[PDB]
Amino acid sequence: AREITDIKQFLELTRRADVKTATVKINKKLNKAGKPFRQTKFKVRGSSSLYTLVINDAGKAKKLIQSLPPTLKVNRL
Amino acid sequence: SINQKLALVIKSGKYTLGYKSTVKSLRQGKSKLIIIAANTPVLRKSELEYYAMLSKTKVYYFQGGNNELGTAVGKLFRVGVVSILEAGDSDILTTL
Amino acid sequence: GRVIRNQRKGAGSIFTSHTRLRQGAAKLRTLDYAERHGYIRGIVKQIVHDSGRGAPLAKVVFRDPYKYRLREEIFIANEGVHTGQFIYAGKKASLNVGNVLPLGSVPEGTIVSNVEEKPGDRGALARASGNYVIIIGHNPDENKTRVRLPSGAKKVISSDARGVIGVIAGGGRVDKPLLKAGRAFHKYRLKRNSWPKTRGVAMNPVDHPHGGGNHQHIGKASTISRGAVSGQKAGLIAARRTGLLRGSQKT
Amino acid sequence: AKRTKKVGITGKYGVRYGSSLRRQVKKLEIQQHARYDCSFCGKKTVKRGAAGIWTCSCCKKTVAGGAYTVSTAAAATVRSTIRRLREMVEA
Amino acid sequence: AKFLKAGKVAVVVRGRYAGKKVVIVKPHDEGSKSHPFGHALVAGIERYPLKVTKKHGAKKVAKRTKIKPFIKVVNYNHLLPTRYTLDVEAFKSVVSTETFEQPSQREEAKKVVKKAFEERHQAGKNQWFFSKLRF
Amino acid sequence: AQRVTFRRRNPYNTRSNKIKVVKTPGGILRAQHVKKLATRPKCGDCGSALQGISTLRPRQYATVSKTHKTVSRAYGGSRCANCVKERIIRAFLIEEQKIVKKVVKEQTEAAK
RNA sequence: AGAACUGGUACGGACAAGGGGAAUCUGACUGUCUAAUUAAAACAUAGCAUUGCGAUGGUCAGAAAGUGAUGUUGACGCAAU
RNA sequence: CUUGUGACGGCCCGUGAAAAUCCACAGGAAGGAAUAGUUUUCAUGCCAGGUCGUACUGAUAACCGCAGCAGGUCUCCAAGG
RNA sequence: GAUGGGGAAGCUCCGUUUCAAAGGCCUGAUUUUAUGCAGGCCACCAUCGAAAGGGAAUCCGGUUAAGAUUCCGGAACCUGGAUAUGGAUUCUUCACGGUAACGUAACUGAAUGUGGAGACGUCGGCGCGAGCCCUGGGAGGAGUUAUCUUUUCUUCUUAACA
Ligand SMILES: [Mg+2]
Ligand SMILES: [Mg+2]
Ligand SMILES: [Mg+2]
Ligand SMILES: [Mg+2]
Ligand SMILES: [Mg+2]
Ligand SMILES: [Mg+2]
Ligand SMILES: [Mg+2]
Ligand SMILES: [Mg+2]
Ligand SMILES: [Mg+2]
Ligand SMILES: [Mg+2]
Ligand SMILES: [Mg+2]
Ligand SMILES: [Mg+2]
Ligand SMILES: [Mg+2]
Ligand SMILES: [Mg+2]
Ligand SMILES: [Mg+2]
Ligand SMILES: [Mg+2]
Ligand SMILES: [Mg+2]
Ligand SMILES: [Mg+2]
Ligand SMILES: [Mg+2]
Ligand SMILES: [Mg+2]
Ligand SMILES: [Mg+2]
Ligand SMILES: [Mg+2]
Ligand SMILES: [Mg+2]
Ligand SMILES: [Mg+2]
Ligand SMILES: [Mg+2]
Ligand SMILES: [Mg+2]
Ligand SMILES: [Mg+2]
Ligand SMILES: [Mg+2]
Ligand SMILES: [Mg+2]
Ligand SMILES: [Zn+2]
Ligand SMILES: [Zn+2]
Repeated sequence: AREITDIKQFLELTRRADVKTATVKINKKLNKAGKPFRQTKFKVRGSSSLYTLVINDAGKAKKLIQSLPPTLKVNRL
Repeated sequence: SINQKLALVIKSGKYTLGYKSTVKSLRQGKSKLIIIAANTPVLRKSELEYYAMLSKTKVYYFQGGNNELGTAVGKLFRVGVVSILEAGDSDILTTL
Repeated sequence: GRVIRNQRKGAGSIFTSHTRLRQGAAKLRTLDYAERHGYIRGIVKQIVHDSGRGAPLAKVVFRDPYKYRLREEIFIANEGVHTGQFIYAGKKASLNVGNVLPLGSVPEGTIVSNVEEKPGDRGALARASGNYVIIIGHNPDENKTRVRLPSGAKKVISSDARGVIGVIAGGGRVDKPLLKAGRAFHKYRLKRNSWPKTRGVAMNPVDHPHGGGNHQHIGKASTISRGAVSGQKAGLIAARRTGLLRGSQKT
Repeated sequence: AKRTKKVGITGKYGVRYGSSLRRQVKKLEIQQHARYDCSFCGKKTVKRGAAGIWTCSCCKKTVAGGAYTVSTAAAATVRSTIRRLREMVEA
Repeated sequence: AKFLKAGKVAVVVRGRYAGKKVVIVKPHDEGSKSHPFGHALVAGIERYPLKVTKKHGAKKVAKRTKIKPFIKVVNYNHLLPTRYTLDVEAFKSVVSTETFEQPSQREEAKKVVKKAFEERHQAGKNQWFFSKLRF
Repeated sequence: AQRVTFRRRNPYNTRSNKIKVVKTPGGILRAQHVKKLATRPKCGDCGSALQGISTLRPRQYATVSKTHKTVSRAYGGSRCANCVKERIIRAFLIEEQKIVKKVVKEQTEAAK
């Protein structure tokens, strides 16, 4: 329900010692009339709120998922 | 009366109308004399002579309200206070 | 016969006054050490219309001399009193409109209102809109004062009784005709249930002394002696005279 | 244009209540709705809130006055009379 | 004659320090590029010293005599000049137009005026200036 | 043209029962109750709606931080800015007048 | 708003939707009542007039009270006609 | 069209509730640091939130009129021509 | 509508702050120990009375033979309480910036006092919002098609909270 726009803030937020799960959503969006791009969302289920990070770059999306801690339960959908 | 002296100030000397202008003039030391209407807010009145006391400026109180003072200086609106920057050709500064 | 209407008011079932919207009992400040030895100062905050009362109220704020509080009083506004005006109450107060000088320390011919009949009862006399009291003269020894009431009757009261200087605001209220039962309806809607009034002559004889008959007529004399008992006092009670007033009242 | 001849403000009461009664209310109602000088701010911004309550829209000042006018004749005599005694007793 | 001089004491009537005594250190009648209006460089006190009695001994007095000063640019329209005065010599140099526009030298400018303020208040100097304006 | 109904057990169009018809992600029209509108805080002196202060129902004021309920000036969340200015002006002048009255009073008595 | 043209003179085409005038009696008006035979010319009303009362009071209530209504009231008020 | 709201204007001899509850300010009692404190009106972090009603009709059949009575019974939403 | 009181033979009546000796509030000491002494503080002085007045906090989707703002899934908020970390501030101890209206992530504050909110009529017109109605383009489905009709009907939605 709250937005995070800082990747550094997001990555440390995954180490809050309370979050147990997270999900990754893939969307097909149109930047303009011609080009369809792939949208990815990073949602972390905090104890008190849900934090969503949105990435419009496929390259940055991949670099992030390898950087997620292994102990975190990630859901792909 | 006294308004006839004021009328000559308007046609000859220079002056200011309104509370904000006169205190600015009084602050810079360019004011020689101020005139206060009878119905002026007494708090606004009170700070004026204190300002005048700091600047060593003569003070005179008009025997009339806002409307009478405004008509005294030949203006269609009401004036609560006027300041005399220069007599020009009048005689109010020496008298009263 | 049936209990007539004027008896039935005493029980106070539905005949009590409607007091929801009133802002409070309009009484003078209590008589304490400060007022009977000096004077105290007050500030007029609100000038409020009182429901069921023609005159407006004056809401003056005082300082408690003994504790750090801000005792707030409710006065009856005199004509000429404005918000933010300083109000002086006490024996040594200056004679100005709205002041509460005791009747002993005020010269003759002065106008006062909301006058106390006894010192310390916080105002009894001349409390209606447009009403006032004349001070005729004093009696220095056995301090005691003679005043004129709105009724035209001369009353002599103690010199230490207080009374506010001026005339009660809202005068001339009764000059305008109402023109409408609704205006009367709304007027009495906030005072008490005493309207409309039904003529006794238009009543059954069981309901009123005047009732009954093949023609609407009182029958007996309508001047009722003061010695009559409840249920007979229906009409002109203890009427010294009657009929149209031609000539001076000779009071 | 001139909408009415004599009734003036009392045209809202129509053809009823009687001419004389309509005449008296007209005289009082005009004073009721009129605008008066502000004794403090010197403006045509004094109106009646309720019976006897007259307030200045500017300067936010309220003064107690007549039920239908800012001040009646009796108070004017009283205020002078009070002032007559005041300078009589101080000197 | 103009009275807003480099030693007068005034009262701020508007702003965060409303009702605080200030002493004019550097006047500017004909405004400036940064402030196109008659302004000054007053120095004032934010936390006035507390009352001190005989009972407090040697540490409550020290605690109760703390002074929090401040320096600000203020329009003349937001000041009431007083008939009182308080000379400014030990801290008229530090208070200047370039003392502002970066925080670095602001604090030790406040540090100097803090020393001067308490030093005068330590002696029996200018009681009215150090007395809190009650309203 | 769906017609909505009250979501609670009060069928009377009272002040506490005001509704606002809204459209849900389900595609249907469902009424929702709206709370009574907040009233701006007012000045104690000038009687006007003093600004810079969040306007909520009284109980919610216990939730928000101190910043929303005050201004950084003396009489922050209580009096109007101009109201503060005039009372500061009023204070200094009258207190100064007290010295003026006092020196006059002791002067005139010393003469006699 | 206007103009041509057109029809078995039809056209607010169904629906919807004031009869009017000349006078007399009586109540000024809006309003209220005899639920279940009488809605009126009766009642009320604004206006007018009269009477009582300055509170240790007037009118009225209770068996009594250290009891009550008017009265959070004060003659431009309250009470009775 | 319905409804909410803002700024206004008109009306009064009518000016059109109270309390619980929450907050702010004034005030400066008290407590406070430097080898360490102060702070839970900033963020995050933990736990708990009892008791009672919750079905349906609400009317030419679920209510009262002896009844499955053409009577009576408060209210919300209201498409097109 | 009790109590203190006052009537009445009595069932009970009057009265709700009144001719009353009408109490708890918080801090600290004592760590034989539980709480009396240390204090200070304050003056209404029972209670009941509204499922339409005031009032802390929830929405969406789905599910049953019959329940749902209550159940399931997801996402929030309030009150009360224990707290640990981060942040903030301090050697000028209890923050800074802006001329100003004022701004921020915070940014001591007891007794006492003041203010605000709660908290408010009705009518008329005007502006603005939401929902509904109307309608175009397009993307799907259905109807009529002896003849005509880029046609007729229908779906295209986004809650609380941040
Ligand atoms: Mg009646
Ligand atoms: Mg009969
Ligand atoms: Mg009989
Ligand atoms: Mg008879
Ligand atoms: Mg409710
Ligand atoms: Mg703010
Ligand atoms: Mg804000
Ligand atoms: Mg019948
Ligand atoms: Mg009939
Ligand atoms: Mg009749
Ligand atoms: Mg009586
Ligand atoms: Mg409606
Ligand atoms: Mg209005
Ligand atoms: Mg249910
Ligand atoms: Mg149900
Ligand atoms: Mg149902
Ligand atoms: Mg139904
Ligand atoms: Mg139904
Ligand atoms: Mg039945
Ligand atoms: Mg009882
Ligand atoms: Mg209860
Ligand atoms: Mg309730
Ligand atoms: Mg209400
Ligand atoms: Mg909600
Ligand atoms: Mg159901
Ligand atoms: Mg759930
Ligand atoms: Mg900061
Ligand atoms: Mg309020
Ligand atoms: Mg959205
Ligand atoms: Zn004014
Ligand atoms: Zn203000």
